[PDB]
Amino acid sequence: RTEQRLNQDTQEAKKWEDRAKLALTNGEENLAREALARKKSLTDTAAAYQTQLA
Amino acid sequence: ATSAFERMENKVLDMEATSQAAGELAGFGIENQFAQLEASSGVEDELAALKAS
Repeated sequence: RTEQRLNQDTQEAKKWEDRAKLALTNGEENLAREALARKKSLTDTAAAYQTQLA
Repeated sequence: ATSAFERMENKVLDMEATSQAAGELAGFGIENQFAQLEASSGVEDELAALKAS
C-alpha cells in the first residue's frame, strides 16, 4: 500500500513537470510556478511514503 | 470520489494478497532455486540450439 502510494506520487510529480513544460510553451509563468510548487510539495509526500516504506 | 476509494482499497487488498503469496516463496530455498535453475537451464538450452543452428 505504501509502495503503490510512493509510485502514484512519483508519477504524479513527473506529470507536474509535464504541466510545467506545457505552461512554459504556453508562456504562463504563474502556471509554471504553481506546477513547481506542486512538484516540491508532492516530492515531499513521496519522501514521507518512502521513509514509511523503509 | 467515494466509490473510487472502495475500488482503490479493493486493489490494495489484491496487492497485499500478492505480496503475501510472494513472501510464502521468499527464503523457501528449494522452490526458489528450482525455479531459478529451470529458467537458467532453459535459456542455456535455447542458446545451445542457436549455436548449433
